Amino acid sequence: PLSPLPAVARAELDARTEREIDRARLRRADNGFFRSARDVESVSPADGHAVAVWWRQMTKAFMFTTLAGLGALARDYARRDADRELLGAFQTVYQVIGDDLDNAAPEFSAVAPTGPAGIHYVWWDDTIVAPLAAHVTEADRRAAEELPAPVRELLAAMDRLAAEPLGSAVQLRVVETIALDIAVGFRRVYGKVLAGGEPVFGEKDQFAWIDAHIKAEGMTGLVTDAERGEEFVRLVEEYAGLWSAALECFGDRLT
Amino acid sequence: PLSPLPAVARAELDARTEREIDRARLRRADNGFFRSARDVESVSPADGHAVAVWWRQMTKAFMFTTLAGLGALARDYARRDADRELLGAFQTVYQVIGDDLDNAAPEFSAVAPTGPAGIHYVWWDDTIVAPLAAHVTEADRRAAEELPAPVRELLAAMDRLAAEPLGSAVQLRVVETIALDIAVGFRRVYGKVLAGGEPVFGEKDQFAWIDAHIKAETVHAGMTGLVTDAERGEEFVRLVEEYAGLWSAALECFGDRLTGA
Ligand SMILES: C/C=C(/C)[C@H](N)C(=O)O
Ligand SMILES: C/C=C(/C)[C@H](N)C(=O)O
Ligand SMILES: [Fe+2]
Ligand SMILES: [Fe+2]
Repeated sequence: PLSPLPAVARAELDARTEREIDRARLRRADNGFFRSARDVESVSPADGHAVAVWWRQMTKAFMFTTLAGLGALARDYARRDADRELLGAFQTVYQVIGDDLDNAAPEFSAVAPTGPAGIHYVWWDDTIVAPLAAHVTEADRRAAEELPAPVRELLAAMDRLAAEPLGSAVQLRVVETIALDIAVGFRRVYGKVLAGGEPVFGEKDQFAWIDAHIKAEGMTGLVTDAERGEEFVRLVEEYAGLWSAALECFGDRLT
Repeated sequence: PLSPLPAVARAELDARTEREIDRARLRRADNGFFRSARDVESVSPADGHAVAVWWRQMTKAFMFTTLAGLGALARDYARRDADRELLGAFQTVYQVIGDDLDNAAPEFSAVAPTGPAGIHYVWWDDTIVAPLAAHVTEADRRAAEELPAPVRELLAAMDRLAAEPLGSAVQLRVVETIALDIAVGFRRVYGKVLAGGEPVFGEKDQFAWIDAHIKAETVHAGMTGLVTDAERGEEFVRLVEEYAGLWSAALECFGDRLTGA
């Protein structure tokens, strides 16, 4: 008979993780990616392509590893009796993943391509990466897929969270905090890509993916005893820490 | 580079898969559950309650272990480059799971309760098990929670498929072939449960879980799309054969309970 933690012990867990996202520099003010996406004057097609290829790999990994995380938790609930409040938080994970995988939310079902082309890392690849690729060399395209070390480190932790029953809770809790600021960075940055002084991204609907996301954008409800509460907090710290370092790695490349 | 098998090979796989479902005697005319559901004159509260408790546990594990099997495949896809056809088959599996977990299909959202009360095993527990449970003694309730052996072997094989990248494809392939006949059978069985002289299910809306399933399975008019080489194809067929046989024996167990002496 699994239950979530009591209400006040769960609210205490929400402050500790909000204080862990603070301590990791993931707010709009404190992370170099967000400022750089505002302050930089323009961005070369090679730089913007490389960031777009890294983002494609990272958001692909996030989608598949959060789903694997949900699966790892499904494995547990198959053998125990979760109470209805836990099942409610479980559905929430399934619904949220369904945006990136299926475009469930109305913000996405409008503009997103149908079928697999609307999976968010594919939609991104098709409408951001691909128009930029035409402006860089084959050698640059190969170089961009050799991911930098802080990007590789985040993907490595994502693969570990794919096997952890709280993995999907840890990943969604941190990524939904920062998702809005990331998509705003991208709207600035990819407006500022000029090939021959001319913007690669000129029309409005070239930003379909970025705009839908800026429009669109509790996980503690999946923590069942106080021990799991502590492994939650620990893993968020590690996870926020690596997300910050990889976002900083974006900023260093735009300058 | 990670693609499905050529359409020619996938049709051979699909034909081998229908052969295994035939050999397992899961078809409408084959399986003792469907026959018994047609034939019996009445069903006792205790017998119907027991089959419902068994079904609650079976559809719960089916939902969770298919989702877990989908998670297993996602782990692989995180580090490979699945092409669009694979990605389309992966989307489909996620959508079908959403029927039981979130009532995604409009035939279910039309009638199901919202939130976790609408998860199909919970919904069944609330609308089928509970009113039967008012008509059985506490000792009979406890006894029904002791799952017979063929039900336990099926649950255990579900647990094994929960880790297999092919698991969700295997479970949906078999279950989507028999779901209509199962739902039809439940409709007949629970239509025949009498308590005083009174039907335990005397109002149309009490059948809403079953009728919704019957409508979803009817109204609608593949999984081999997730197979990426010959070796996975052989494994697929082999696991379908195991899993189909275990469903058949578990349904035969329903049929035996409804024809007890
Ligand atoms: C905007 C940030 C995200 C992680 C999006 N959900 C995506 O699709 O990349
Ligand atoms: C009718 C058979 C099924 C597996 C249904 N999907 C259910 O929820 O039990
Ligand atoms: Fe997204
Ligand atoms: Fe169902």
